[PDB]
Amino acid sequence: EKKYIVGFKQGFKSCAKKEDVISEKGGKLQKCFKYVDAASATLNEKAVEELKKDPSVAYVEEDKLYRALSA
Amino acid sequence: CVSYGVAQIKAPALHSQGYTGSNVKVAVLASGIDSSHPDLNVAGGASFVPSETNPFQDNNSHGTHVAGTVLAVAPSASLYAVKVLGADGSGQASWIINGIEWAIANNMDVINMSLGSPSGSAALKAAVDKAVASGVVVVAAAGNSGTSGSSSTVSYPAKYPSVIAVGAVDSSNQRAPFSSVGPELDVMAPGVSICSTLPGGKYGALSGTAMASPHVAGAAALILSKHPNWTNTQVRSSLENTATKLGDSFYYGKGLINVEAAAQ
Ligand SMILES: [Zn+2]
Ligand SMILES: [Zn+2]
Ligand SMILES: [Zn+2]
Ligand SMILES: [Zn+2]
Ligand SMILES: [Zn+2]
Repeated sequence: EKKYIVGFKQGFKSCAKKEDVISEKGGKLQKCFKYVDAASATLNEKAVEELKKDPSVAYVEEDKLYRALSA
Repeated sequence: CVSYGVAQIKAPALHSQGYTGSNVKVAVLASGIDSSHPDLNVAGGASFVPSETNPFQDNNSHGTHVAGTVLAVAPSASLYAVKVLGADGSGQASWIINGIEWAIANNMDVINMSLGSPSGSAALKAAVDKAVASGVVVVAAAGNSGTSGSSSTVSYPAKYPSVIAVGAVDSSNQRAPFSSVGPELDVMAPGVSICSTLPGGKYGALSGTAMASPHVAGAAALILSKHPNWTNTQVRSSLENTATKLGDSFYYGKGLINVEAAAQ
């Protein structure tokens, strides 16, 4: 469903720049990474589609869950 | 209450020489590290769990237990509570990325990730690769997914080449039945009934590859405290190359870490 990470191509180091690509399609920025060229966002299906078609965007992947490995 | 695990990896060999992890910064990326603990020293930390702002409150118990095991191996290490999992023990890939990036920015020496997922993330791979490129020793639990015939069951981020993947043995050096397997497995450490610190000033036993990983993170801290100029590459190589062979490498990797041999 709704939680994603959006990977960017070069030249989008600034959070304002990443956020513009996301917010203009109506997505909501959750966090811009510092070293990784990506940002977390909440996105509806249309936003995901438009992002996958945006030349700025390297990938859109689910922001999946990782868990403590105690048994 | 201290894991039998400390002696099993030969950590007291380093302590006997006068090295206990002094000045080494270890980031514990977990559910926080509880402030309730009299002995547990925590140098600092930060939370990346939106609904849980205090990295010094551990509402799960995992992070405090892992932290205690690091210090049991390396009593003088500086621990940082990097809260990337919430009370239920889960966290989003992006929270974990935020913790790794915090560790890089704050010049941590060692990252411990006693966490896993069956699937990877390109952004998480980028994060761990960047941490290793910047010189950080990155250690993860291999996973608790047992066997699946001939298939790898190693979880991410342990499955990424840049990350040391740590399986679990018991006090007899037998692989724990839950311990994940595969060619990505690097080394083993004690992970069955490990006694360590729990929230509320408690002590108690837990099992899992989450318990094995901190023995290797602490081992890395011991080695760096003796050899502050060795690179992460050199630390990793030392631990892998000098491990005690324990059986078939699909199940045991290079075998059990031996910090005595590694810190030559
Ligand atoms: Zn000792
Ligand atoms: Zn205590
Ligand atoms: Zn690996
Ligand atoms: Zn040296
Ligand atoms: Zn075999």
